[PDB]
Amino acid sequence: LVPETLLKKRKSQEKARAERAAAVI
Amino acid sequence: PQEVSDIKKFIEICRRKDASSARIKKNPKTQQIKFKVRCQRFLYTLVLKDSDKAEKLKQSLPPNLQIKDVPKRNKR
Amino acid sequence: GKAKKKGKSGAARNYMTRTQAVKKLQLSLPDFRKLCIWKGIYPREPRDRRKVNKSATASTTFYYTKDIQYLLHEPLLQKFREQKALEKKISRALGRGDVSNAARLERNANLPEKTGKPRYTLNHIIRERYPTFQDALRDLDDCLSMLFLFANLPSTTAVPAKMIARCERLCHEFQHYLIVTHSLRKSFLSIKGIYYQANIQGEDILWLVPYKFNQRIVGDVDFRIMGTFVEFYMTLLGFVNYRLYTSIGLKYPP
Amino acid sequence: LSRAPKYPRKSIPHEPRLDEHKIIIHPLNTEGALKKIEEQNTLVFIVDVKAN
Amino acid sequence: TYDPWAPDPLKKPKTLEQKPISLAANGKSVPAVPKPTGGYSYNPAFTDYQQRLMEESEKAIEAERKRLQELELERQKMEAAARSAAEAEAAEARAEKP
Amino acid sequence: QLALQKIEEGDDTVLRRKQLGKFKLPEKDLELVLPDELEDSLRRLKPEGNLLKDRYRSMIVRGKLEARRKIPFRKQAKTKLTEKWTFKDFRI
Amino acid sequence: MKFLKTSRVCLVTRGRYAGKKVVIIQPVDQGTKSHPYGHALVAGIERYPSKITRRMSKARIEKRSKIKPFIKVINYNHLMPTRYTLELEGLKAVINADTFKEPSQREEAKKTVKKVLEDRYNSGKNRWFFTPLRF
Amino acid sequence: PKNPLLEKRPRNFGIGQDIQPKRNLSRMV
RNA sequence: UCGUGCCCCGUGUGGCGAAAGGGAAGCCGGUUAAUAUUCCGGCACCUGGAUGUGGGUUUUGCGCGGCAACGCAACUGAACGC
Repeated sequence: LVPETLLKKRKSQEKARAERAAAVI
Repeated sequence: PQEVSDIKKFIEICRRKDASSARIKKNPKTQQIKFKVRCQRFLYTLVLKDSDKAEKLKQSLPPNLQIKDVPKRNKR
Repeated sequence: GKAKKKGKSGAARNYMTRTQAVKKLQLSLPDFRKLCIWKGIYPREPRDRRKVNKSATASTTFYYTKDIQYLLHEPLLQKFREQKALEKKISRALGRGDVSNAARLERNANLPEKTGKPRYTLNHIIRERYPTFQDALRDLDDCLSMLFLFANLPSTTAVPAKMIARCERLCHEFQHYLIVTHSLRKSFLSIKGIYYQANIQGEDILWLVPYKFNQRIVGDVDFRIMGTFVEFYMTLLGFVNYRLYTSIGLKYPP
Repeated sequence: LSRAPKYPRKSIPHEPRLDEHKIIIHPLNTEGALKKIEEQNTLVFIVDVKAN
Repeated sequence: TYDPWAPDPLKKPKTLEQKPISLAANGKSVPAVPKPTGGYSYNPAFTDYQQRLMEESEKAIEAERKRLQELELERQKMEAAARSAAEAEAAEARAEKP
Repeated sequence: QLALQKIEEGDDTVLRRKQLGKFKLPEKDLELVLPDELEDSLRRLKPEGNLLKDRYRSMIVRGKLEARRKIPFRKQAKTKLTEKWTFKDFRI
Repeated sequence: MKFLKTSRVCLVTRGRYAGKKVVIIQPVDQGTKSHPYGHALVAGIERYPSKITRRMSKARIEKRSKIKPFIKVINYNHLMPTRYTLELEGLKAVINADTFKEPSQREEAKKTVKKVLEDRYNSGKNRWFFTPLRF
Repeated sequence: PKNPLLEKRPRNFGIGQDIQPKRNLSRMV
């Protein structure tokens, strides 16, 4: 469990949730 | 009025904050001694055989609780 | 004397739920939330919510009965009813084809998209909420953070572009007062924004300004009630700016 | 809608009808009252019939 | 113009004077703008940045350990359910003066 | 012993266990520049977080309002469609 | 022939657990000294798991799938035998006569009965045993 | 995969079986 | 949040009418010229409200025992019903 990759992964899911929230007569 | 048969529970009742006063009734014909404590709801009575250590229970009762011996005549 | 009945006193009289408060004030939910934010009516928590309402859950919102009683006498209720009746008159005029009458009645609506100001006037509310200018200066942190944030947002139906321009104008006036009085003390460039600390009349005022970039409005925030906060805060900042300019002897508005 | 009158129906609010000077009239100087003073720490007063 | 600070209830209720509820764990009032620390700077000090990296790293490690533990517990739960279902199918197969 | 047991600014980072509204507030998003992402200038700075979300969370935490979720669709009134009498009585 | 055997599902008709469903762990047809009559050692459900809907969250499903068990010595006259059978290998000799003489053994036996019954319930089989009788 | 603990409980709305569902009684108001 | 609405339910209709019907809860002793289950002393009770302490329950989340009749100081329980 590399903490740098874990923090990168957490930032990735937080970011993805951020743009997901911001997005005949 | 309630009767207490446990010395420990009687000591806790006498150490309760609502214990206004206490009195000792001596019955020599029956040869018994009664400790009565006045609390808010109930008067609690502990009945003991009359004895020296039964008198000595006064030193185990709290000092701030006033203790009065019951007189022979309840004068109005 | 006569025997009391259960549930007629205590917490059941002290509290009411949001549904009971809305039915008591005879308002809609947006108007009730707007009035609660403007008047400072805060949610409360009973010790036992079953004693207040047997159908209450963990998400049930409670308020003070005396707070709702105070809200009963607020003059903005008549303003809400007058604006609703005026909108009905405008709809009647547009449906009958009286364009001049519709325009004349719409001039009485005082729309934010036309004036740049809030639809309802909160001047009497400002003095009630802040008994002293010191209290106003102490709430200026939240006021300045909210208004400096909203000065860089795109136009929405809740917050129109003219009202955003008024936010920017008020922030610029406050900055000009700080410049001419040299009240600014500290600044800090963080990863979230620029923090500013000033000292106005012995009160430390710290607020955060975003970097000039595109700001993201996410769905996890309640943007309309944020806009109600914005309206209250610009109403406060106008009077704060007027008092500061008059105290240092300058003409307001500049 | 609640009432929002254009004029008050009563111009002056009335004074409290039963204040303390009307509640307490005079004490009782009878021998039973004077006995109660020394025996029960109790005073006896003649008061208004409407006072509780 | 207009300047503040210079039967209807003209007196506010004391219920309004009561303080609002704080969601902080200690129950104290949270400031509107909390004072930032040196670790939140864009070009922070080495000690502050390394410290903040240490708390975030250990939080990431403990969170990953917890999620792996609960995933393993769930996997064991479904394995136990599958074993019980297989046993039930096998049982139905075998059944078919004082 | 009982007396001893009785004898023995807030922060946004840790919150109480009880909720105020429809849900308990989640943990804040990570506001930290990872060591690969550090830049040497203010121009290349990557701003983190969302200040509107920060103000909303500050409002909820200080307790001026409770946390509620967005309702994207509201339930419509149950109605039945029927033809008008004039269009029923039309004949040609 | 004899039907009050091991894995027989019965309904309790008297006592604190009246209306509950039990599985027979051990029949004692001849009786013992303490219980001089035909009886049985049974394990059963005291609190049934709650109903699960399609829109429930997984935490709520896990909370509502809980089972509170009990173990009991019960007379045959206080049992209603059912045609259903619950075969569980984990309940083989989970309780005996000496189990009820010590509180800790009863707790351990109830824990074993609990884990086996929740495994069988999460399997999806024998739904009649895990639904409560309505009377 | 769907949860095996989910069950269907259909209601028979015949005469004398179940409580009748709430229908549109607008013709008889 | 199409923010200025939606959902659920049916049972009707208010009041008066008993110091002998129904009904929450006070006893003993003493005391006055004349009142007393009302006053005084002692010892209690009922109803309603708020909120603590002790104790209880809970990591097998909402007690345990008895074959049973049931017991034990506690031992969650809204709508709708019996």
